[PDB]
Amino acid sequence: SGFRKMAFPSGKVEGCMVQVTCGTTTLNGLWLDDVVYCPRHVICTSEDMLNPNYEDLLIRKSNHNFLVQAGNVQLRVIGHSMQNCVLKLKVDTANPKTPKYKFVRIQPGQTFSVLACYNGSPSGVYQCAMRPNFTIKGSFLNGSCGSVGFNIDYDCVSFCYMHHMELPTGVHAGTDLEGNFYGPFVDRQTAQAAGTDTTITVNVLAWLYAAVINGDRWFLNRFTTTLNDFNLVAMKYNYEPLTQDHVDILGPLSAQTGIAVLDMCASLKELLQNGMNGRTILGSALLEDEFTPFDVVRQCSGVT
Amino acid sequence: SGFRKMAFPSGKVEGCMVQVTCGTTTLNGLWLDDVVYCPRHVICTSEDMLNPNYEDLLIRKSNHNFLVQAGNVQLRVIGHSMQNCVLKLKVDTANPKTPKYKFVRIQPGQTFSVLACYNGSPSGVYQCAMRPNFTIKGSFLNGSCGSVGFNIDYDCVSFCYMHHMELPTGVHAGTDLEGNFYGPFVDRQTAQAAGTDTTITVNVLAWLYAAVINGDRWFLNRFTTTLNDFNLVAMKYNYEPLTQDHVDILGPLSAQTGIAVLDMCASLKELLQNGMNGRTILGSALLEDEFTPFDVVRQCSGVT
Ligand SMILES: *CC(=O)N(c1ccccc1)[C@H]1C=CS(=O)(=O)C1
Ligand SMILES: *CC(=O)N(c1ccccc1)[C@H]1C=CS(=O)(=O)C1
Repeated sequence: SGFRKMAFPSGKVEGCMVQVTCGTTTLNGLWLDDVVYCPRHVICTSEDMLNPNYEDLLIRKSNHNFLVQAGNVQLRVIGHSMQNCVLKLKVDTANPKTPKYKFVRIQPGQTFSVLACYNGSPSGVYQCAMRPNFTIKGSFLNGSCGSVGFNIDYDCVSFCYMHHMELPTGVHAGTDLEGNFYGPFVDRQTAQAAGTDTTITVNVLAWLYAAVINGDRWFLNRFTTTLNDFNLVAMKYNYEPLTQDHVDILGPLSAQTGIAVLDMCASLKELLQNGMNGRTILGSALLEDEFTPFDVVRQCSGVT
Repeated sequence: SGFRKMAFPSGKVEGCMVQVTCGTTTLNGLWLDDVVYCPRHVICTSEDMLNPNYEDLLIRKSNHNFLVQAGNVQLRVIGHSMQNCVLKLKVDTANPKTPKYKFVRIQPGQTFSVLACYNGSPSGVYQCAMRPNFTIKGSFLNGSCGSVGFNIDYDCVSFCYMHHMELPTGVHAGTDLEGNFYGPFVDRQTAQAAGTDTTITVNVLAWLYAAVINGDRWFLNRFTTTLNDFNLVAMKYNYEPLTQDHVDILGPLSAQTGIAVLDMCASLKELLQNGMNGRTILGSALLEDEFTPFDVVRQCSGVT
């Protein structure tokens, strides 16, 4: 019993974290097979970052300008290419610690673990979601760029995020591992505001299901609702609209707890309209939206 | 910027997690050098757990009754001893992945990362504190025992906790790695209630310092207080009394933010007496007490 905000073990990803230096700039890189992936702004000064032309800046760079250090041993760079907003550095040695891995572009609402790294040395690990405004609420200082987001399916590391920007509001933007940014963000120090940070309605329902299971049941009510009725309340409270797809995904938890998805929606509705009244659900004073249905099932069944 | 509940990388500890089977019982073990550490209740059925005499139960066991599996390779057991509430299984092979390590008995209020394991396979990792009632608020199912708590100082893993019991209230009890339980708990399925779960006042102040730094400042006030005055409020609200030692420890954060420890105490006092008024500090609707002063400094300076 007990429900915690829980990250995948980072061991498999600690073994891929290297230091990438280009001139004065030193951020983190991901060494998989004979390729090291890092943010392309490694080639930039903080002065370049106001309006960089990466194609032009890159012409001036050579294989030998990119210094890749894995622990206290340097890797020889035998090729470099720009894909979108990441560089791919081909090294002469394949990473002996390369796990099974895929690159996956995640959807908003999806969760992943982040290994925070400075100088290719991991500092800590926490769990995150891709917000519906394509930001993430991270913890990232200077030198934390090229830190990666991942999920783990038994032995296979699916990489979903590489860290790039901190918006003036202190929320975080970044790319998949094909270097395509999540949302309309660009590796440029410009006016970049995030849209409405809406609550991930399905994840809140999952997390309510997790509470019931883990003993916290005060918030169960006699009422039910419809999708259309519940959504009018969701809209008002800047909650993501709930679809039949979201309901289907909550079926397992529905079945396990024998509480209908729409009964639990009616529970949430009342929590939105009436608040918590100074009470707590799973040691939290607000409605947590960074646990997927899949995250609850996993933690409540104990998958390794 | 941004402040997250952050665990140490678990890589160094993933490499010490093995499966320990004795008869039908299979929990997790910690393989360091040529010794595998596990909870002594591995020798028990769930029927033994009502009133076990471990000395007597252990006489019936031999080196060959203890089956230790590291991945898909079995380790040969050449000796076994009981220390307090843990078994130490001497194996013929030393763990090639043994990091630098110490065993440390932590104090209440101190934080540590937990790698949750089932069948010696890590499932996830989260950050915890030793509560002032010598419980921890974990996430642990059946087979999660012998999961370990640790801190990491650069390369040295200090192990502070091995998981043993879930109290009828769904909070968790366990030992240091010398097998001595935190608090008055015993590896016996008996009436065991936790005492008053008080709030770790120093950690709340640290976490308030973390907020100020990270942009959240609404809760700063014009008022200051004394230690004796603040403590009368702490007592009322079941908060741990603040000492000159706690103040001294908050000096670095005091100095960095140029907010006096007693000014910040006056800030907290008002939050206790007036609540948050539907507002949030670092994305949390209540006062978080599972970040040490040291945890804030580390995350706000980016130690690896
Ligand atoms: C993204 C990041 O953390 N860094 C950065 C800053 C400007 C341009 C590229 C990368 C830091 C990486 C190391 S640093 O101290 O040079 C700045
Ligand atoms: C502590 C724990 O998780 N387990 C346990 C239960 C009873 C006695 C000793 C250990 C589980 C370990 C594997 S299990 O399924 O046999 C029970």
